[PDB]
Amino acid sequence: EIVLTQSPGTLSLSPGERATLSCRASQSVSRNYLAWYQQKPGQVPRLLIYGASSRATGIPDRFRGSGSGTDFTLTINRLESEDFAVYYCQQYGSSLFTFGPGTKVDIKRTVAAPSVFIFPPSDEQLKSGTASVVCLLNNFYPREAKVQWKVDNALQSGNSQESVTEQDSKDSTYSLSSTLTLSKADYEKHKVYACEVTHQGLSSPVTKSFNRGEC
Amino acid sequence: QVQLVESGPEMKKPGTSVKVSCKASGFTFITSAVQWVRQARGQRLEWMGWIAVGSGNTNYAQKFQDRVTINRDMSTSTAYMELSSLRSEDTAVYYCAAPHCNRTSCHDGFDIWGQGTMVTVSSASTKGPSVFPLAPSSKSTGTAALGCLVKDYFPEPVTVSWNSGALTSGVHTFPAVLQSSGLYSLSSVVTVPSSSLGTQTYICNVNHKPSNTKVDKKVEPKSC
Amino acid sequence: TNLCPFGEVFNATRFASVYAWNRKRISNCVADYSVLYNSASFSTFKCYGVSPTKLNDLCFTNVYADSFVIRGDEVRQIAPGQTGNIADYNYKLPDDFTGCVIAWNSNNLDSKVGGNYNYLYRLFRKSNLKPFERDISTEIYQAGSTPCNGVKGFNCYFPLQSYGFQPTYGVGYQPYRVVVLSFELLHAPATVC
Ligand SMILES: *[C@@H]1O[C@H](CO[C@@H]2O[C@@H](C)[C@@H](O)[C@@H](O)[C@@H]2O)[C@@H](O[C@@H]2O[C@H](CO)[C@@H](O[C@@H]3O[C@H](CO[C@H]4O[C@H](CO)[C@@H](O)[C@H](O)[C@@H]4O)[C@@H](O)[C@H](O[C@H]4O[C@H](CO)[C@@H](O)[C@H](O)[C@@H]4O)[C@@H]3O)[C@H](O)[C@H]2NC(C)=O)[C@H](O)[C@H]1NC(C)=O
Ligand SMILES: *[C@@H]1O[C@H](CO[C@@H]2O[C@@H](C)[C@@H](O)[C@@H](O)[C@@H]2O)[C@@H](O[C@@H]2O[C@H](CO)[C@@H](O)[C@H](O[C@@H]3O[C@H](CO[C@H]4O[C@H](CO)[C@@H](O)[C@H](O)[C@@H]4O)[C@@H](O)[C@H](O)[C@@H]3O)[C@H]2NC(C)=O)[C@H](O)[C@H]1NC(C)=O
Repeated sequence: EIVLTQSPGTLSLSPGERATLSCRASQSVSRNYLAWYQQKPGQVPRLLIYGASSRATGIPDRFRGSGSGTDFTLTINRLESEDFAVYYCQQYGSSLFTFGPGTKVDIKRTVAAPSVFIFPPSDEQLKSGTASVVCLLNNFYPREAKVQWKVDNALQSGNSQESVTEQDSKDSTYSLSSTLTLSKADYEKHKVYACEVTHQGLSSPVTKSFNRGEC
Repeated sequence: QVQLVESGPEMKKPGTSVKVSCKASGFTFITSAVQWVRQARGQRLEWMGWIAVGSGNTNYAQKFQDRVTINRDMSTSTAYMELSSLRSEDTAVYYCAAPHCNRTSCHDGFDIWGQGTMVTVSSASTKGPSVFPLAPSSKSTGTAALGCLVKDYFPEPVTVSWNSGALTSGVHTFPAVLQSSGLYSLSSVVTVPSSSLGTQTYICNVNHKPSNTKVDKKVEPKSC
Repeated sequence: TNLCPFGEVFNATRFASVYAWNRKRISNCVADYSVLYNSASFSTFKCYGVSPTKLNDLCFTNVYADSFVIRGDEVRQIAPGQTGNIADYNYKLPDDFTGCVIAWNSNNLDSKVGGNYNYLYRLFRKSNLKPFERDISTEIYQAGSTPCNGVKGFNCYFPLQSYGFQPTYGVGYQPYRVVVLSFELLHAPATVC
């Protein structure tokens, strides 16, 4: 199988700048058959560039493609507001086709640290035998963030899931929601519950904690 | 009108099969080729396989060689993808793509795409959500945070509003996550000024149409 | 004084694929067309330019017998002024065709349980064939703008495809043996009466 990789993972640029995306194939393309696609959230892919350097029908002239063997480039001369989405490349010349991991192009913004909150499980849910502790990271940039639960000063892994919103249309920030889920028995066996947040806008990891039974 | 239309939403129990349609229009079906791409909720594009319409020859990725079979019926100008032995990991949106061609020549790429087919695999039955309040911390001086926990429901989706639409600013509703129990869990929060905690009430409006569930829940500051 | 070898054609144990259709020239023989129209074992029998009955009282300089196998749905394409994958890319009759088209169901002969992949048809071709033209090239068909120079891939497929006749297909997908008789009248001494 031909492995396809793109860089960067997220491209932070301001509307008007020139964007430059990369696509790398593990081996030479079978027949210069490299396609570029654009996908806005909740939409169907839209073909932008087919066959290395050939613009599809209806695509503005600001989209361009280049490359030949293993290193290919998608270039947007002047980034418009409608262009901020995810971009995938695909080689399709050698029997089996493969996609890249994608490259998200978002609006550039100044570094903003997240507002961190922690929520103990409600007494109504503890009645259900299940406990869910929530850790909110509110309005931050960029999207890269790390959340680490710690129960009684011990790094917790498992029984934890995250969720990130889209870039807000007003402050261009993201928000994350990490939920720790234990049984009522496991929850009542400990006292200190905390989530440690690491972000670029924080000079040191910020920790928000609470004590169980001590409201 | 070069079009490519797929099946409707599918919801199959785990272990069964699903056959997604993909009908063509506007171009000569005989000479192009149809590829199948799936995309999990919020994930990347995943190439499954492709079929040449004229010859019927197929090629499948390693991951899907065991359970996927792509066929076509040129009398109805429709290509089909069948995925047997379904499981929760298969839950995604399935697309079909093809180049626009005439009697002799083709486009050099897949420029025609289908609208998408949502396939959902889960053993759990329909269930209304339990709504739990996320009370604001007492360590708030200028702005605090509060929300609701929409937990253990099936299937998607749910809609959530605050004060029945009067509150919209600073509201964030996160996309749900599928627990290992087969049920979805969602949390919606809102950041308000710390001063308004004692003189403003906050009620989340959770509505789940598949179960006809209308749960409103009041979020109150933590009180000892 | 000797009859024409119409048995070697209609009764051939093996028929050719439609893309490589067989053609036998018939001359210097007494043609007895009587039994052919009387034959009820023929499913299709359409003549163009001559009457089926009023035919034994005719002399021609040459008579060509073409034979191949196609789908049942494709028999309607063996006629003047028809379009389709067979009429455009395999066997084409002229608009001024003078002859007869004969066909019968051969599902009991040319179909195998696992699929008889011996009968082939040209699927892709850049232009339509001329009348009575024959194309047996296996050159890889370039569908897209970029070539391939011999690469069975996307927009570059093998121009020939198999029918894969199985006995359980519908009548439209079953094999039908076809025999096309062309009646040629040149400014040369006539040989087929
Ligand atoms: C089937 O599709 C064929 C492919 O066409 C493209 O692909 C499909 C999938 C669609 O997207 C379609 O919209 C695309 O166009 C199509 O073949 C094309 O047919 C046209 C018209 O016959 C050809 O254009 C004509 O070309 C001549 C000269 O071309 C020379 O140069 C090119 C390189 O530039 C060489 O590749 C050629 O071999 C030749 O050497 C032009 O002179 C002519 O007119 C031009 O000038 C007039 C004014 O007189 C203008 O009005 C025109 O806009 C032109 O500027 C045509 O442009 C085209 O070359 C040909 N392409 C290919 C790849 O074969 C075919 O017609 C379609 N058939 C049916 C039945 O649909
Ligand atoms: C294509 O070949 C078929 C079959 O050829 C024969 O059958 C196969 C199974 C082998 O045995 C092979 O060696 C044979 O040649 C042809 O079909 C038969 O063709 C003959 C001659 O054209 C015809 O007579 C048959 O019709 C049958 O006739 C008998 C008797 O009819 C005459 O013959 C006897 C002497 O044998 C006379 O005594 C009699 O008076 C008649 O003059 C009938 O009893 C019977 O019911 C049937 O009508 C044909 N049989 C069949 C089944 O079609 C076919 O013509 C060939 N076609 C071409 C274009 O060449």
